[PDB]
Amino acid sequence: FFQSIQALMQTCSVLDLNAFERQNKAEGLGMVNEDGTVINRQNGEKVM
Amino acid sequence: ACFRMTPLYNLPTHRACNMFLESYKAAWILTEDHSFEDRMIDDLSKAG
Amino acid sequence: SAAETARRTREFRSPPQEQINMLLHFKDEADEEDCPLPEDIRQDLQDFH
Amino acid sequence: SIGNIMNNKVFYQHPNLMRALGMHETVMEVMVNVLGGGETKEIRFPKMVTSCCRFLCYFCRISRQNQRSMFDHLSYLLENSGIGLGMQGSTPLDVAA
Amino acid sequence: HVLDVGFLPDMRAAASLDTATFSTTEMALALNRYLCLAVLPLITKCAPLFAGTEHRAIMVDSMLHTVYRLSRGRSLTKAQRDVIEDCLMALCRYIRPSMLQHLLRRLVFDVPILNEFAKMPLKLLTNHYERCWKYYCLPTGWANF
Amino acid sequence: MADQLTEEQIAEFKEAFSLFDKDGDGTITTKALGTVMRSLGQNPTEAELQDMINEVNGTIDFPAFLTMMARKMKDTDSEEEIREAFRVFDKDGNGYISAAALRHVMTNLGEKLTDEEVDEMIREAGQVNYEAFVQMMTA
Amino acid sequence: KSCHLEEEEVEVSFEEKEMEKQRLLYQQSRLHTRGAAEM
Repeated sequence: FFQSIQALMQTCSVLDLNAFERQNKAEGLGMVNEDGTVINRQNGEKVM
Repeated sequence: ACFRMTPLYNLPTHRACNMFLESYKAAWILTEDHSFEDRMIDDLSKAG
Repeated sequence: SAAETARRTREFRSPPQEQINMLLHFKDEADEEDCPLPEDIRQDLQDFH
Repeated sequence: SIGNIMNNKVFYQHPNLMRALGMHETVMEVMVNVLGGGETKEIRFPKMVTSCCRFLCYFCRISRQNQRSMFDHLSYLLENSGIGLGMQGSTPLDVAA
Repeated sequence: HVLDVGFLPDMRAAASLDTATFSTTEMALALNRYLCLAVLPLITKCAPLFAGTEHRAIMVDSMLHTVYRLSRGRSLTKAQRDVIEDCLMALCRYIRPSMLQHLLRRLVFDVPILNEFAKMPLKLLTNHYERCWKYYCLPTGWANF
Repeated sequence: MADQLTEEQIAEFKEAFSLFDKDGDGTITTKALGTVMRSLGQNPTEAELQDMINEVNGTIDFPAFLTMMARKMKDTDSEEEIREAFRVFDKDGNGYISAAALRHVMTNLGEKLTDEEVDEMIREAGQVNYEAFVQMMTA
Repeated sequence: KSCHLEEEEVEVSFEEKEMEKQRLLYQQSRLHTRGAAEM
């Protein structure tokens, strides 16, 4: 059990900065040519 | 592109239905049934 | 009234899926209603739902 | 079977069906079973990876959402792609690109 | 750089006549002539451009002989903008056209140099009259026009 | 992509291709594709059909035909969509548009574009026709 | 959710606040005696 807790928390993420830039230009676009706009909208899965 | 998007009244009937169902995920996802939560552990488990 | 043209924007702009969201939001919503429909087709949902 | 799939006039008009039936999911395991082997000597049953990988590429060039749905398996695809090299027509690396 | 790139361009219409099997040379005219048609930097003290000027015209000789309606525009726009950079000394290039440009005045190859000729007169309506045979060639073309 | 074509013209192309199917397998040669392609109205020269086999052996199938037809219609569709989409922007449709009118109508196209972006967009340029807008946005 | 249901406002009196921490203590009391917790 303590193997799991020790290993698991080492895979936790931190505030990365490179991934932030990938949002900062991806958010520049507002809608696809014609497909329901950006379906993911927030798409928060990146920084944390 | 956004300036050339099509009006709603020219869509085929079959296609104009699939968009309704997918978009009408705005009456289940927000409504709450509650119900099975407190009546569950009451009739089940206890008084079993 | 000029500005009425600004109000009527979903009707020619936005993709078709966006129009459905605006016209369907108030139907099965509660209390507040924006850009509503005639109060004749908004009764079967409150019966069907 | 796959050759008759790409002529039915319906796998061009309603892509939303084919992600709901998800045949791209099922056909994917077909490739992994035949290619599963210790080394390059396990290239049993060739001429079918090429005959099927061609179908995947055209699926990826029908809609943007079709591109996303299969993109998520990129890490899975490259894991078993850079081993069986030497044939023509297609290879899993091509559909990865 | 033109003393090495034009060496390959020297074999322009060296096969554009009989049959020309491997037309991969036309594929090299999609990343070379396009690069040359992006530099208005031109001076003097040389006449090697004259050999290159006709070479582009020699490549545009084929009105349909392996050109592609889309790939032909690259070579057409390669010279149409190459005129507004020369030192107004385009000598033999005018004589290359002369009346041959006036000839076939009912073909699709007419608009190849028709609009190009108008660009010369619309940039010399107060000069470029310091010649002799060319001045005679202008009237020779004007009367035959 | 192959998503710029509606279903009815895809059906028409499928019918045209199937009407002259070789043996039901959809394998046709170079001479006959020109005939089938000139059968339904479009009659271009021989250069484009020379380059079509170059992009993709004597073995032509329906998917390749559909892709090449799709991307030879899509360029025309894209080149033409820049003129019809502007029709709503001007009342008469000719091209003349007052600069004051766009201050309250050009902020509500559904792109969630507020006043600042259109400030910078129109400031970087009376009545302006459609071609100046083409140069303005296409860049 | 069967436990934490009870888990700009007047001050809470002494007598009432034990009811919440007793109800919470009982709501999960049935859920640790009955095996559970050691899973």
